[PDB]
Amino acid sequence: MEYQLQQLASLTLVGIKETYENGRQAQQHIAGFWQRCYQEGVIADLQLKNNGDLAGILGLCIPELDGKMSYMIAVTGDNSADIAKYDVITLASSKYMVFEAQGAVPKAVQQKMEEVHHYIHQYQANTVKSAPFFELYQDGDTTSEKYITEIWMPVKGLEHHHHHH
Ligand SMILES: c1ccc([P+](c2ccccc2)(c2ccccc2)c2ccccc2)cc1
Repeated sequence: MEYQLQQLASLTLVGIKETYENGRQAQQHIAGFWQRCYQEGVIADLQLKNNGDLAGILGLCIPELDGKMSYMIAVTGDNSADIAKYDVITLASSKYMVFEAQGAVPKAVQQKMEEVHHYIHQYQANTVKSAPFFELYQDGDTTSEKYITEIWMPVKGLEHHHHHH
């Protein structure tokens, strides 16, 4: 599989986090979650705050300690007072395998996620199950078959993997 290595410093994310019973239960609600954020003007409002640390809007899957799975729609931002009643997290510094899903959203992203899922099975010691992974949506027509969604999977010690020696 094709991917790029990237590294991020610690970042401040601003948005809204919801929590679902698990990873599968989330998949049916995450679509509705996006829809509500658009409808209520949350996406438009968050886009104003995007400081461009990451270029686009994020959908982060955050694991919870009780097995639940949260999803956060967010942008990279900063200034606290204007941050207001949004949810805020610090995304801890990490290296990433960054994959590209080209095609109309969400189908292309769903299909690429399945492929990524199968691919990283072989990197058990390098993936970070406790760290958030995310989709990054740049500006563009998400219904275009040329549209690219990025999928960021955090990793540690990947240079030690025997496949790279
Ligand atoms: C709990 C939460 C997330 C993952 P995973 C993963 C998939 C396959 C093999 C090992 C790990 C994942 C990846 C893509 C979609 C869904 C779940 C995962 C999480 C963070 C970083 C790397 C891998 C696993 C368990």
